[PDB]
Amino acid sequence: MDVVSLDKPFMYFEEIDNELDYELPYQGQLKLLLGELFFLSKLQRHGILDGATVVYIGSAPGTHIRYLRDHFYNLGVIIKWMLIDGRHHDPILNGLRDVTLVTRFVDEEYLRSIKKQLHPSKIILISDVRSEPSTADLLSNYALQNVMISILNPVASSLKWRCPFPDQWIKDFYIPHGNKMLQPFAPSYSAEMRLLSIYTMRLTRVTKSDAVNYEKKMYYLNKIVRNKVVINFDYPNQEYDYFHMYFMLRTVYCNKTFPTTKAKILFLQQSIFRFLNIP
Ligand SMILES: Nc1ncnc2c1c(C#Cc1cnc3ccccc3c1)cn2[C@@H]1O[C@H](CSCC[C@H](N)C(=O)O)[C@@H](O)[C@H]1O
Repeated sequence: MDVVSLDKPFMYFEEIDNELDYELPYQGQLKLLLGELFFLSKLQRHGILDGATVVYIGSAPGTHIRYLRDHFYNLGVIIKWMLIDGRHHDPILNGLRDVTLVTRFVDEEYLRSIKKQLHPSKIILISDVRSEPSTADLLSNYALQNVMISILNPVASSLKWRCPFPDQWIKDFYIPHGNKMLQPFAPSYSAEMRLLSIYTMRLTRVTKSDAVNYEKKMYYLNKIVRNKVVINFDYPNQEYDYFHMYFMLRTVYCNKTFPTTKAKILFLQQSIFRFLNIP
């Protein structure tokens, strides 16, 4: 891995500054865990996480969700979880009074009913629904996610967001405004990000040129940037994905006090890796 000296990783898609012509055990739960720890910790910093209800759609099996709860439960943050998926969840999510497990595929009619029963409590939406997928599969998925937002009207949302490839384009479509969070420990050449939005919902047109810009920017990220060793980075592992993870984890709150910031991140990573069974 070519060596590089960095002050900070790319945290959002907008920060990628170059492009290139495209050509771990249970790493997926680690990717989801970090991005949802990042998203929800940002909400905690804005003081809006607390007293909210997290509605997670497409949450199965959702092993990592157990860590997310226990984290905020041990911080004393009052959160109710509603996990809705047609597939069965990981049994490790059983027996938690503040976690509601719902076995159901969501449609417009059912989003209306859960809004009725949760209203007027703050809703935080996390969607990871997926129906390899075609561009029509994605367009329907993103349509459904817009429908989640227009009905549930969450105070914030994290949405699965991967632009359709330019050579499989169909039509321009619309997605919410928000910050496109980059995911460490994503698959080697995935172009998926998490659309993070805090609502104070204006839709944005996505064009075939955007798809080209996504494809080239994310390829440069996956081919060049993520294959670097950050030699100035004071950490047991200096591979970029760990440098990236380190900057996400420093936004996380802990009840425990640590002598240094590096000590905190090391503790959190050990905790996350141990629960996810990662050496
Ligand atoms: N509507 C929904 N509501 C809830 N969950 C849904 C869906 C859905 C769909 C659909 C669909 C497909 N064709 C249609 C055709 C016509 C009309 C309507 C149609 C709807 C998929 N999912 C779940 O998304 C997860 C992705 S992996 C998450 C992994 C998870 N993030 C983790 O922690 O591991 C899977 O578990 C999957 O079961």
